[PDB]
Amino acid sequence: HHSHMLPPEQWSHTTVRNALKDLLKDMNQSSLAKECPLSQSMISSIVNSTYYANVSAAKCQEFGRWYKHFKKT
Repeated sequence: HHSHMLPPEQWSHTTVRNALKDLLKDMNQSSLAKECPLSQSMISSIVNSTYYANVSAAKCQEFGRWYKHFKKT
């Protein structure tokens, strides 16, 4: 159930990347950028980098809020 998704303040860069990779199984990067608060560049970096992602707390929370709402529809 969508209500069991972590609340925004619990999202880390790990939560964001894990969500992103499941999302990208069913939509492409361009579509994800249209939907969510991450930029094209940040999405690309998460997909491609060999290093951990730098995502601010504010952006993690913004993403987690979006994601839970997106799953609820």
